[PDB]
Amino acid sequence: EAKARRAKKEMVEANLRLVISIAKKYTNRGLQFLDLIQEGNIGLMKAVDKFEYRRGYKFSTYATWWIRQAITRSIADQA
DNA sequence: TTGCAACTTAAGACTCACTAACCCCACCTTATGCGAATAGTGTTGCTCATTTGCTCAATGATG
Repeated sequence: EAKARRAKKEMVEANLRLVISIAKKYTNRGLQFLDLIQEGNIGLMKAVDKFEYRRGYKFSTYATWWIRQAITRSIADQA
């Protein structure tokens, strides 16, 4: 279990540049920036929880959906 | 001679600036879909308190 968590932390630590890169889009919707980066961090955590590698795709395309889920979810109910 | 307290200078952060009044305008938005859950609300059979109209009931005042 601890080994698996080390792997998952390691992957998240890889994909932070992805999450700020997508985080540039929806900035000025009446919320602050680091709220977006943290929500997106949650979203990529969930995307790590739901990714499989034997599918054969690049991780980012699958991850994108969970990130927009977290962002648009968060600004949606935090209007 | 060399460290060391002591004095001197400079750099930087914070606070702070009259009193009252009147008039005007400008103010802050984009996934879909699905099921599950929940809140709401709808219906109904059934209470509980509260005001009036009214009757008994007696007792001294009056015929």
